[PDB]
Amino acid sequence: LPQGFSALEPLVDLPIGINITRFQTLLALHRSYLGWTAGAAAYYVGYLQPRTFLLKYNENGTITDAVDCALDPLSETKCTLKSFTVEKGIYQT
Amino acid sequence: ELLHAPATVCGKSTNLVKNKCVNFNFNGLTGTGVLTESNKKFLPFQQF
Repeated sequence: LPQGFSALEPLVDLPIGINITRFQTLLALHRSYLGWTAGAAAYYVGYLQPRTFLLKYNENGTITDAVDCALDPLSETKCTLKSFTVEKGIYQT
Repeated sequence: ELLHAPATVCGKSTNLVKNKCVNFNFNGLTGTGVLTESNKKFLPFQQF
């Protein structure tokens, strides 16, 4: 996994009225005709939860930074103050 | 069919003027003002 920050853009939207509960990841592999060989898949799986985020926009309209408002007290202080830099003091959160 | 899914079957666009106080309807957004050409740049998936 990299050590940078990249944002995701909406690729496709679809109108679908069906109910969805499970997904199955299709996989095809090289046929050496010796015929499918061994596999070396390297795909990762994660899941989403409701969270509150604070995002930063530049002059070209792209996203440069973000902060999660519930990770540690400093993040919540930044979330309450509505800023990215703070000074010394005591704050009520 | 009875409307149980989002509606998709249905289906004007008068001319365009600029630099004067006019009423505008841009895809459902209604308002009044003065229309002038700008120099801002949009990413190619943003409407307004």
